[PDB]
Amino acid sequence: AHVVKIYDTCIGCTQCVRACPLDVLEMVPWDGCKAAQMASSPRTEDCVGCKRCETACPTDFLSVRVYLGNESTRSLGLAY
Amino acid sequence: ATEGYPFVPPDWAPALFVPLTGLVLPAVGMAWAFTYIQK
Amino acid sequence: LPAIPLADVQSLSYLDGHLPGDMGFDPLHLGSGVLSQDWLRYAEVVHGRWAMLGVVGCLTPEALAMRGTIPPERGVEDNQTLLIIEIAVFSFLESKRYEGYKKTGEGGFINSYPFDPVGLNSPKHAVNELQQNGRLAMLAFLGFASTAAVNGQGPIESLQTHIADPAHNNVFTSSVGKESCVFVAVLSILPMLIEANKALGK
Amino acid sequence: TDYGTQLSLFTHHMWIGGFCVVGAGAHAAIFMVRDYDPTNNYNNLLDRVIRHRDAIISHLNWVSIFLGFHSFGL
Amino acid sequence: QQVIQPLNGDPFVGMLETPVTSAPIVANYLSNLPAYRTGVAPNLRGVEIGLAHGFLLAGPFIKLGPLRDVPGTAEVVGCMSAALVLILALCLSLYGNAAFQNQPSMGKKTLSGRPLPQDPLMSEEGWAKFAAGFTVGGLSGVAWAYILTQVCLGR
Amino acid sequence: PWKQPELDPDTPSPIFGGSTGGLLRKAQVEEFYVITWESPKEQIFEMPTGGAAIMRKGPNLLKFARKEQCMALTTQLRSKFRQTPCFYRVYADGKVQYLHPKDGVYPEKVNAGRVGVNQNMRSIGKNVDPIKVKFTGSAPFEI
Amino acid sequence: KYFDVQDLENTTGAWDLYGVDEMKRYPGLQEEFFQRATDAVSRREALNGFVALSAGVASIALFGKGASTLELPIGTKGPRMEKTENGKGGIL
Amino acid sequence: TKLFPKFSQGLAQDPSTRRIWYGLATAHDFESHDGMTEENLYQKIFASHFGQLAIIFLWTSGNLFHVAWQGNFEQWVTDPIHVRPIAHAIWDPHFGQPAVEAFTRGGASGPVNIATSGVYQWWYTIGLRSNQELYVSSVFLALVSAV
Amino acid sequence: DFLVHHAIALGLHTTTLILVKGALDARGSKLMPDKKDFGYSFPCDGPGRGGTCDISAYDAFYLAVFWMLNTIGWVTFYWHWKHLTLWQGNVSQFDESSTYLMGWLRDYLWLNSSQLINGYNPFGMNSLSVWAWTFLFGHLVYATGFMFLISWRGYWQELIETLVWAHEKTPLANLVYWKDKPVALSIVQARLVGLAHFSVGYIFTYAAFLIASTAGRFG
Amino acid sequence: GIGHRLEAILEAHTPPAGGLGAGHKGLFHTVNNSLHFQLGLALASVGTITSLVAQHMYSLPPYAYLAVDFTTQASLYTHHQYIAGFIMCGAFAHGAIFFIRDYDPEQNKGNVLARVLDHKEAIISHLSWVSLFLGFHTLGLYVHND
Amino acid sequence: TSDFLVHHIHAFTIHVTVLILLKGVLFARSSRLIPDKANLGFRFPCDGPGRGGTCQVSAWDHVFLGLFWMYNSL
Ligand code: CLA
Ligand code: CLA
Ligand code: CLA
Ligand code: CLA
Ligand code: CLA
Ligand code: CLA
Ligand code: CLA
Ligand code: CLA
Ligand SMILES: CC1=C(/C=C/C(C)=C/C=C/C(C)=C/C=C/C=C(C)/C=C/C=C(C)/C=C/C2=C(C)CCCC2(C)C)C(C)(C)CCC1
Ligand code: SF4
Ligand SMILES: [Ca+2]
Repeated sequence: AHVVKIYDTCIGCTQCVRACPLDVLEMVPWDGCKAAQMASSPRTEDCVGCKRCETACPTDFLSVRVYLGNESTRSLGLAY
Repeated sequence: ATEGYPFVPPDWAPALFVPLTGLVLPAVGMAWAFTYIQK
Repeated sequence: LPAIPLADVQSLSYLDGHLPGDMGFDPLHLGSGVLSQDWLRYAEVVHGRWAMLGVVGCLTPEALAMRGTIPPERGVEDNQTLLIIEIAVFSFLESKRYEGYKKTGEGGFINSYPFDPVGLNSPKHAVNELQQNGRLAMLAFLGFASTAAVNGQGPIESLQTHIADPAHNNVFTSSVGKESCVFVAVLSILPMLIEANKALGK
Repeated sequence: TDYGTQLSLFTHHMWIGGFCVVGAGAHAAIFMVRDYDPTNNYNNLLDRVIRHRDAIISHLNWVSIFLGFHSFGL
Repeated sequence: QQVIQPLNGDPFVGMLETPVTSAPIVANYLSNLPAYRTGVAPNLRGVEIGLAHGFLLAGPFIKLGPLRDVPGTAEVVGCMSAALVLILALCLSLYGNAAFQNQPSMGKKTLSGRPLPQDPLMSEEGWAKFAAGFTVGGLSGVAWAYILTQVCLGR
Repeated sequence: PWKQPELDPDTPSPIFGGSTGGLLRKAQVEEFYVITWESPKEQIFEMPTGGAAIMRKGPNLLKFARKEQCMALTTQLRSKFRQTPCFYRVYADGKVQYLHPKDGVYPEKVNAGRVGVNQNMRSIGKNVDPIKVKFTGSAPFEI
Repeated sequence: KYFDVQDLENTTGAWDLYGVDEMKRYPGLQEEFFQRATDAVSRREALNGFVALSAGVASIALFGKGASTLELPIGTKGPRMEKTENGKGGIL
Repeated sequence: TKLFPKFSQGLAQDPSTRRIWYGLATAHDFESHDGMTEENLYQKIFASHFGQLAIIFLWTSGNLFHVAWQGNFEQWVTDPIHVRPIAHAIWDPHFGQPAVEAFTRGGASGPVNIATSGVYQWWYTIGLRSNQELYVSSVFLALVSAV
Repeated sequence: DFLVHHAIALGLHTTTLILVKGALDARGSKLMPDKKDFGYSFPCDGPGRGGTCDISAYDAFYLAVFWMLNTIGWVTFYWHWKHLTLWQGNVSQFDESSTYLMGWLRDYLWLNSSQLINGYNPFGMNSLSVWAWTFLFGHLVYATGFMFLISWRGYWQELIETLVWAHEKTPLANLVYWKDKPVALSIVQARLVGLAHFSVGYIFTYAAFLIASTAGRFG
Repeated sequence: GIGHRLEAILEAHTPPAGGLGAGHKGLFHTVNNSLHFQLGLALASVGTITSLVAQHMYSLPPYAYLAVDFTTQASLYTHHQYIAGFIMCGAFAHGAIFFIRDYDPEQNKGNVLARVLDHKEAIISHLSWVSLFLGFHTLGLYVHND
Repeated sequence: TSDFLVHHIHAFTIHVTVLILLKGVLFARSSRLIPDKANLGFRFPCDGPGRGGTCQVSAWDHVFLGLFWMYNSL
């Protein structure tokens, strides 16, 4: 599926986890920001690629990136 | 033929070569291609 | 299989030589299926039967003085209705042959009699000699068909002319086939190309 | 006997009518997106229509293709 | 008191039982048709399907065609139908050698839908068997349409 | 949550007329999902496949074909009726898999019980160029 | 109860809403006529070979297009032909 | 898991029609094929180059053959201003009575189409004057294409 | 010839602008700085940050193909009209009627197309009928390309989903099934197919008109 | 023991007084190590000479009785010009592919290839000005005369 | 016969326009591809390049496509 990455320039606002409609990203604790939490993506195989996380990212440049790749039945959004 | 042998073709040439490459050749080509596309 | 067609040619992997007439020549891999080659083999032998009978079928009438050298049905005693009874008797006979072949293979019998060894002869060498003579007649009947190039000349008559002049009475020059030279040219260079390809692809 | 005004009036009224029907198709979707509450419509015509939308669209799709072939292939 | 409801008491599926399908006249008639019959042998199924199709693929071909105005040739214009059913048998065999691939066997799901077994027509050899029956049936149906169109009497 | 609640059958499913958009041949040949929740009263919700259905009291269970449909119904019940749903993924063999919430708290919290994955300690823009990752099959972000 | 985990071959939609099972359709010995008739083409390679050899019918069929009298080989007509095409020149 | 995109396992593991279409798109992007080195890339390019040269020579050989079989080259040499060049013959079972009568131009026995490629003037300028020289040169070009 | 030469200069500088901009801004821009990490032909980078439709260098080349076709069409229209007026001894027609675009449309596209469309009428046909047929064939290919250029993938994805439901729940046709799931063409593929249809129609229509209008009234 | 070296000529071609900075240093390895650069250069040269062939064949006919054939000249000119246009678009396409796939900035630092990339906004903006000038005035003169 | 042909042409174009508009209205709420299309609004660009691409999936986009077909029909 698609490859999602979270860079260290994250501020931990927890907006990408709220914008993800397939429960791909999560918030793990961190010790490098004021909120002491950084996003992660354990369910990468469920990424569909709608890029809502990138629109929800407030920092410049985006801390989360969705690099599209190979497509499967789950990533193509097929219901049949 | 006569004094023209080098690539000189018989009269019923397009009557048997056009009915071949226009129907037999694309049919066998598409059949082999479909079997190769599938597993 | 040890003989081989041209000089030394790598016999095909599918042909292990189990078949009695495995000359090691089998180009484009037309037959490689286990259940398909047996049926093809049955076809080849049935062909030889009709062709051998055919070669000596035209040889007899041609040797003596008669009509039909090139065209049949000069007169005859049965018209059209004959042709219908021909297909009827053959359909019954052929259905029996197919049924017999399915049971044991190498169907050699007349009407409905699974094995036909009247003469009590059936050794291995005779099975092989059937094939080699059938292959030969299948290749000889085409020369009988090739009387078109030779026109009015018949099979025995074409031989007679070739005896009178052995250089100006052959397919290479006396016939209208100038491409026979190109056939023997590519048939002569093809072997070397196969050995060359296989050798290069080490 | 005034072909200019005849052709002009016909063409003008036809264009105004077509523009209005496309606008109707637009506002129906606007209503369905904003003012559609799935509480006052439990088993009515609107709920049943939205329930078999797949059957409706597939049939309209087939009719469209059939008319195109039989009306343009000629 | 509606004639429309879900199937088996579970509505989350796409197939919603409507009057057309629910209809007993439609239910029994579809089951009677030669394709939905599972116990009958595949060769038999293919022959019946091929007979009906080979017969219907002639008329619209013999009335509208390149030689539809030449009297005897018009009857001879029905041969194309034979060529058509030949192309149909070739593509049917092509679909069978690729639908149920050797790698993919049953393809899963035994299917309940009332006490009854999986149709053997979906096997690898079953589709070839069907292809055979369809070929003989189509060739025979086209030949019957051509024989019947000359001795039909007052057609 | 504190233990993965095992999905169990014989749960009262919501009253709903027969829809048309759901459970095709993939829901049987490959996989399908199922969402369970608890309702405190009787209300009418909107299914993400057609019309509206009601909420049967007690437990509730619904089945869908895509994970996005279950996630859409999950966020609708969490923001409009203040509920706490959970869905599973049923495979073809019958292997049930817990899916949300995996940690069981919520996916937008911390809980200090999960390890971060797919993170780059560098900032975007510090990635090396396409020329450097040649025939390596890897990419700048992957590196 | 609307979903089951073990008997999933009946709760998802795996049904046959138009198929009955019976060993009888056609009359006795009629099937036998069609069995022997369809035995030869029963295999995949057999039918593909049948239509491959029957594909040569188009080649042979075109040769016997004399009965059809298709415009193609009947003639091009010497009396009337477009050898006067264009007005600048008689031929070109 | 199918096996048509042999050069890409990613597209080979695609359960949709996207595998077919993309299988015909990235077929020449040797720089992004599964398990490809610089040496393998350069050698693959060197082979495709020879394939292109072979098809180019085969195409020009076919042009010489068609003009030598149906073109009125010998008739065009004796009068290069009035007569029109002939590309090849036209065999169409879909043609009607008036199509066969109207498609016959340039002094031919059957329907043909006039050539706009301008190869007649080129061959007449370089030296080709007979209908046999084009024949022997066409077989020579086919031979060099095979090599 | 002054104005037409300026039109040729305009087409050259515009095509060069699109291609040079797509080549220089290929590895990054201010709207997308990590573009080099996305490859050469990607659909977009979502509808965020205003929207990034047609942002790859492949998309830039795709947009430049239309300008290249327009520039070559202008230079060939100029060549064909100047030679079309020189060959018939009416060199004063183009010199006095080539200054206004209505003169271009009347004396070039409308006057020289009298014999092309008359290939097949209800009074029979002629040698030019094949050119007349391909002259309309090119128009049909062009119009089909406009479909892939205007309509985008999401509308078609929903349509294909409805057709899938139709084939699954239909009697006597549910026996067969697709080996690969049917899906709509991708965004990049849709741009490529539309461009191919646009270029093929643009080429076939002009080749038919050129050969027919020249062959029809000359040798 | 005779001849020239391409790398030596490229390294020696650097004007003093910092006109081009590093000059053509590293350009030999940049061109030889990349395939899209060579493909873009070859397509640019081929696309230019194809148009040259088209412009010289109609003015200076090289074949006998070619000026009399009016359809042949038109078809040949149109064919060669369209082929040249497609090849010219491919040259710039491969140049963009080169910049994305095989352009490492650390190898050729401060040379002409990395130097033209520093004022890409200036180059693109001036191209935009020229295109706007020609478009506005050619369209305006045509509409005024119309 | 020509009146028959043009009348069938008119019926075909009317069916395509009603297909585009009715699809937009019936799928403007929530489709099977994008289940949360109602919360996305009525006039939105797309839903990103996921699922292969979801450009013009909004109800407003269907009206834009419809306008084109109404022009082609009238
Ligand atoms: C690659 C260029 C080319 C093209 C575009 C065409 C196009 C056409 N040919 Mg032609 N042909 C060609 C080359 C070409 N031919 C060559 C090189 C030969 C000599 C072998 C022929 C011999 C030929 C004949 C005899 C006839 C045609 C005919 C036709 C027309 C009908 C379509 C058809 O039946 O295909 C053509 C069918 C073929 C079998 C020819 C294909 C040649 C293959 C590709 C090469 C065969 C190998 C050969 C032994 C040479 C070895 C070289 C090899 C190693 C590359 C069509 C306009 C028919 C026609 O109607 O005339 C108008 C017709 O009867 N062609
Ligand atoms: C590209 C090559 C090609 C060739 C060679 C042909 C050839 C032909 N086409 Mg055609 N066609 C083509 C492409 C081609 N087409 C394409 C690309 C299209 C799509 C636009 C069409 C669409 C098209 C249509 C709509 C029609 C044709 C028709 C025809 C036939 C002309 C009419 C006729 O005389 O009937 C043929 C008369 C015959 C006697 C031929 C009979 C021989 C056939 C081919 C085989 C039958 C033998 C049978 C299989 C025996 C089985 C043996 C058994 C023992 C097993 C003709 C043989 C017409 C037609 O089919 O006539 C009804 C017609 O209606 N074509
Ligand atoms: C809708 C468009 C259309 C239609 C209706 C026709 C119709 C016709 N064309 Mg044609 N054609 C078309 C488009 C069309 N064409 C296009 C676009 C081209 C260019 C590519 C051509 C090129 C072309 C050629 C070259 C020729 C024809 C010819 C013909 C005639 C005979 C062709 C034939 O094989 O018979 C029909 C064969 C069939 C198999 C028809 C099947 C009928 C189906 C099954 C409907 C009947 C059942 C229906 C589903 C009812 C349901 C029943 C229920 C129980 C389910 C025929 C009247 C031939 C002719 O000479 O004309 C007289 C001919 O030579 N056409
Ligand atoms: C009489 C004194 C003199 C003069 C006048 C020159 C002049 C020149 N030298 Mg030279 N040189 C000299 C002495 C001199 N040299 C001496 C004594 C030595 C030591 C022996 C050298 C050694 C030397 C070397 C080794 C080289 C030069 C080079 C050059 C040339 C380019 C220099 C430069 O900076 O590029 C120009 C500066 C720029 C910033 C380029 C500007 C680009 C413009 C703005 C682009 C605009 C394009 C636009 C689209 C135009 C529209 C027009 C339309 C038709 C398209 C230049 C013509 C270089 C060369 O050969 O290049 C040809 C080279 O490498 N010189
Ligand atoms: C009874 C008529 C009617 C009414 C009251 C409305 C009312 C409304 N429509 Mg609507 N609509 C209608 C008919 C109508 N429509 C028709 C006939 C169509 C089909 C074309 C549409 C299609 C349509 C769409 C697609 C949309 C609306 C939307 C809206 C809403 C906001 C529109 C807005 O903000 O205005 C803004 C005012 C303008 C944009 C000025 C219009 C400028 C036009 C485009 C220029 C026309 C050029 C002119 C004819 C010639 C000038 C030549 C030039 C040289 C000067 C609003 C409630 C929008 C919405 O979001 O709904 C909630 C929405 O996007 N409508
Ligand atoms: C000339 C250009 C063109 C063409 C041909 C089409 C064609 C089509 N469009 Mg379309 N469209 C276009 C431009 C075009 N569009 C543009 C510019 C836009 C932007 C506004 C759209 C927007 C649009 C939308 C939104 C929709 C369509 C839809 C459709 C399909 C409806 C099918 C139908 O009912 O009629 C019949 C179809 C045809 C007549 C196609 C032509 C086929 C001919 C007859 C060839 C016959 C086959 C031939 C003989 C075989 C060739 C043989 C060969 C393989 C060798 C149809 C195939 C609708 C759809 O998807 O269908 C439900 C749909 O919703 N279009
Ligand atoms: C010396 C010539 C040359 C060479 C060797 C290459 C080589 C390459 N190109 Mg390139 N290119 C060229 C010229 C060349 N190109 C030209 C002239 C253009 C301008 C048109 C382009 C524009 C271009 C782009 C935009 C891209 C490439 C890409 C690529 C790379 C892989 C894609 C590929 O080739 O797969 C093969 C591709 C196909 C098989 C598609 C074929 C479909 C064609 C285009 C349609 C045919 C038209 C129609 C069907 C004709 C039939 C008409 C009908 C009536 C019969 C590859 C290394 C791609 C890349 O870098 O990878 C991301 C990339 O995106 N090229
Ligand atoms: C960009 C393209 C373009 C150009 C270059 C022109 C040019 C011209 N047009 Mg035209 N036109 C165009 C587009 C264009 N047009 C278009 C697109 C249309 C369609 C809408 C028209 C429709 C049109 C019509 C209908 C007419 C013209 C006319 C004219 C002429 C008018 C001269 C004038 O205005 O008097 C003089 C204007 C002024 C003196 C303005 C005064 C400005 C200040 C006050 C003075 C400037 C300072 C002064 C010079 C002191 C400076 C000191 C300095 C020495 C230091 C002129 C040659 C007219 C004509 O006569 O045709 C020949 C006329 O009939 N045009
Ligand atoms: C002697 C003479 C003369 C002169 C001339 C001259 C001076 C020349 C020239 C010329 C020129 C001046 C030409 C050119 C052209 C060019 C082009 C056409 C271009 C290009 C480029 C490109 C296309 C690029 C690509 C790329 C990129 C994009 C980037 C980087 C990489 C690469 C490189 C790949 C005269 C006329 C006066 C007179 C006569 C004689
Ligand atoms: S190309 Fe499609 S998905 Fe990408 S930004 Fe544009 S509309 Fe959205
Ligand atoms: Ca000579």
